[PDB]
Amino acid sequence: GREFGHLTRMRHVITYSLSPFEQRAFPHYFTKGIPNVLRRTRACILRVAPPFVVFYLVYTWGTQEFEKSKRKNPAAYEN
Amino acid sequence: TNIRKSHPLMKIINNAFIDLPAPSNISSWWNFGSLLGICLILQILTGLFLAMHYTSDTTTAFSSVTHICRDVNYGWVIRYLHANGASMFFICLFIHVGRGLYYGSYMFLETWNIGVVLLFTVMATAFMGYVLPWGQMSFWGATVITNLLSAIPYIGTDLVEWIWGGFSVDKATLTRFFAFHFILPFIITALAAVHLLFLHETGSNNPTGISSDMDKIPFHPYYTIKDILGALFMMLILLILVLFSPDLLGDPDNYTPANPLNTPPHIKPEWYFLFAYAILRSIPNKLGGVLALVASILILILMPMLHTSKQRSMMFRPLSQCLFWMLVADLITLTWIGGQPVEHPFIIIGQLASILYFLIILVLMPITSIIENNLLKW
Amino acid sequence: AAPTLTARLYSLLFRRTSTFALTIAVGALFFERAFDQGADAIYEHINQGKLWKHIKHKYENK
Amino acid sequence: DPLTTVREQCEQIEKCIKARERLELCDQRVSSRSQTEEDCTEELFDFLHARDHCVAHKLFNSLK
Amino acid sequence: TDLELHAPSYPWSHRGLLSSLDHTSIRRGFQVYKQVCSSCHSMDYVAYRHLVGVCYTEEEAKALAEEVEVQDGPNEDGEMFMRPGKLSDYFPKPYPNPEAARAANNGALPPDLSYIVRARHGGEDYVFSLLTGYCEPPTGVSLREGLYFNPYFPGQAIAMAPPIYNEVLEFDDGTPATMSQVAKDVCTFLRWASEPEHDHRKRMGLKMLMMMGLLLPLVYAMKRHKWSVLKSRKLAYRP
Ligand code: HEC
Ligand code: HEM
Ligand code: HEM
Ligand SMILES: COC(=O)N(OC)c1ccccc1COc1ccn(-c2ccc(Cl)cc2)n1
Repeated sequence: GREFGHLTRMRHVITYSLSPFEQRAFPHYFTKGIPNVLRRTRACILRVAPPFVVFYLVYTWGTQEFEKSKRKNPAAYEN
Repeated sequence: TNIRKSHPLMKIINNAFIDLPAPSNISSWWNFGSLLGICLILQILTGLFLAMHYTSDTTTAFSSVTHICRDVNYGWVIRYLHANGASMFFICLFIHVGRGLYYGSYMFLETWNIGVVLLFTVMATAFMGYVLPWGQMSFWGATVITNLLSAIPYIGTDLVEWIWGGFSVDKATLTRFFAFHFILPFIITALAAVHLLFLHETGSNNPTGISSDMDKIPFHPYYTIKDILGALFMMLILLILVLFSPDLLGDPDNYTPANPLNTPPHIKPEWYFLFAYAILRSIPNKLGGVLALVASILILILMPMLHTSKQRSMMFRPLSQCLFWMLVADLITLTWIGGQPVEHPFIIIGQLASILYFLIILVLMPITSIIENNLLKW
Repeated sequence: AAPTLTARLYSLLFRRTSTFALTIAVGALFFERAFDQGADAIYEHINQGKLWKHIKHKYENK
Repeated sequence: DPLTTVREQCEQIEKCIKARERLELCDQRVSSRSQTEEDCTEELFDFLHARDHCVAHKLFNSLK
Repeated sequence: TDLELHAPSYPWSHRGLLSSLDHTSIRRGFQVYKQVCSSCHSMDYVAYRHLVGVCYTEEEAKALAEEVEVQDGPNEDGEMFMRPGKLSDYFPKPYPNPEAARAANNGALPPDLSYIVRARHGGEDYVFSLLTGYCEPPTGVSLREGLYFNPYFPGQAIAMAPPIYNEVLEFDDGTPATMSQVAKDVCTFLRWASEPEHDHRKRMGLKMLMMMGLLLPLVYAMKRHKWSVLKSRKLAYRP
């Protein structure tokens, strides 16, 4: 029963549209797009990135302590 | 008198794909549901070829697969389409589940519960396809399942003997693994039509978490052309992994044949099981390890009950976004640990990361939503 | 206001969408045999003197 | 014949001489007493890993 | 059991993304398996049938099969007879059983080689770095009857005397047959054997990248054309 004439109630709202053949498919692309994708990067960088930094530090400590527990023996190797 | 609104078969297609009301702000994260339907169809028209030229026995399995790459015409392309097409299915499945976890799509209760059944069925299928080529990774990976499957205290010793063909490694082992692998992809195809029939009752969620009944658009042509473009970008990545590095996702030791000849230098499955192998290996008890394996996938069913936020999605919840990406970084750690030997630094790390996977979902996420409720004065 | 050359053949073949229904079949050429310019002349140039049909005159009519 | 002369100048690299000298400093440590199983496979791995890196950079020009 | 030595990266002539194999170095490396070996290794998955068009024409190919003598089946008014190479024959194994195999080699069976570079963690860089990497056993390493110290082996104790040296062979067109040249050609062999689809895989990958360089910017601008109605719309509220 979810068809287009039966969805919700709406009053006093006007929309304006242009034909696709009357406009250019590529407007401002590097004038608007490059400043837009940079503040989107700034808005999410403090939430996503600090977990993946802690994975990097655990990975380096885990592969380096694996080798000098195994056959890397400078000075604890006496009688 | 419009034939696509009155014909008995055409009006089912029209309500499902053409005239369907859809939110206008749907992102590219909503593309991966139709990508999963492309990967499932592709694994059916390629598993046709392999089961045609196949013999599954303890004496000829390793050579029945090497016959296809050299002798069977167009067999090298179709075999590595099938081995990399299953890695493509599993990356499109983990994106799909993490979407619905992030945006609160689990509040569609019936659609979410059929999804958890679909995650179990493809995981058990792919386990019974890697045992078919019969190499070192096929043997020693199957023979650690049955150690935890015979640990079932009453019925387990006659359960494993009923599925091993009758005794142990023999000719008829690969007649019950192969039977449980030909027919399980078709229960998935019927469980996917039921999965979409429950979603059709409400329509789709959107990235804001607010209902969008005042801003719907038709599905054709806006998301029919957007799903075709996203599928073309998936075929480019898949054919690059097949025609330029077809052994990048794989293990060389599974080219060494299967025999109880000698213990291998390591034991590791494919990349999409390494998070699960790391959890059971960090439990020194073959009953506690088989319980935490099933509790790592069936914990998704408790996500509707553990929800304590007044909002639906995570778009306006900055403290909950930090915990979601800590969970993703915790599954990267378990995928790395599960391909490492069982030595000193990889037991204290692999068992603390097994704890934190359950601590985030059960304890840390419900308390943090309550703290964010108090900060917004509700 | 003279236009550019994007009135390709729009008034000639492309208005009544008769072209669009059968571009799998009718408008399908210029992209198999005209692309002998493509991969095969590039692939044999990176591998000059290494394929079999390069070392071929050395071993017939001996 | 080209390998045995390419391997000659790869040893006078300073990264390869101090992997060679305390391989032979531990030679008179094993045959000195009787209470030892101090082998010299660790001291020789660092020699061959430092040496065969530079051999692969240069050997294929002198072949085919 | 302590550490291991991994093979370095050699700049092979097929290492690149659009690079073929050298089809003169497979011909020279087939005879390093044929006449310098097959005394230990079988290669039970490659025939004399698969050598035609890669490094031999079909005559020059049957004559290498009409050179070994292997046992055929039986025929009536007789028994098990001998009939040599029938143009489609796998390469002959040396040992009649794993029973007699490891007794000839002091408790070790040298494995098959038709998939040996796909089965190790070095590719064809591992086979090259072990054939030319022999050393003498160092101070303290007391090895038994059949152990020659190879540092590129798991366990440092392969039961392998060195098989190749200067001029164990001389090639057909004239090439200085030194030890590294012997090993480089047999490691251009045993990679074509493991992967006989190598040059067909990379030429088909080139037409794929040129067709999807046409289809993808054209589907994207068709998507861009339909969606511009929604991207340009304006809203107003007049209560
Ligand atoms: C002196 C007899 C002998 C010769 C001749 C010989 N090998 Fe071996 N090789 C052995 C034995 C025995 C083994 C198995 C040792 C074991 O399994 O412990 C072996 C093992 C190998 C291995 C496996 C090494 C590993 O790490 O497992 C390779 C690869 C190999 N040989 C290649 C070759 C090639 C290529 C040739 C031809 C140039 C050759 N061999 C000639 C004795 C020989
Ligand atoms: C073979 C496996 C699957 C197939 C073919 C499939 C297919 C689909 C499709 C086509 C959609 C609608 C489009 C979209 O939103 O992407 C969808 C939505 C959804 N799926 Fe799946 N899916 C599968 C597995 C799963 C799994 C494993 C889960 C969860 C555990 C799941 C839960 C959901 C949910 C909750 C939605 C609605 C999301 C929303 O609208 O926000 N599905 N699925
Ligand atoms: C959800 C769909 C499927 C998944 C995830 C899947 C997964 C796999 C995997 C992981 C392998 C192992 C390949 C290798 O290790 O080299 C494989 C091969 C195989 N599959 Fe499937 N598969 C699917 C569909 C099918 C279908 C539909 C059939 C039968 C009609 C089938 C039958 C086989 C057989 C016989 C093999 C052995 C051949 C070989 O190993 O190359 N599979 N599949
Ligand atoms: C591609 O196959 C492999 O990776 N397999 O199995 C041949 C393999 C190979 C070697 C070692 C281990 C395994 C399997 O390791 C795991 C770990 C967890 N599961 C699992 C399986 C089914 C379900 Cl429902 C849930 C969890 N399997």
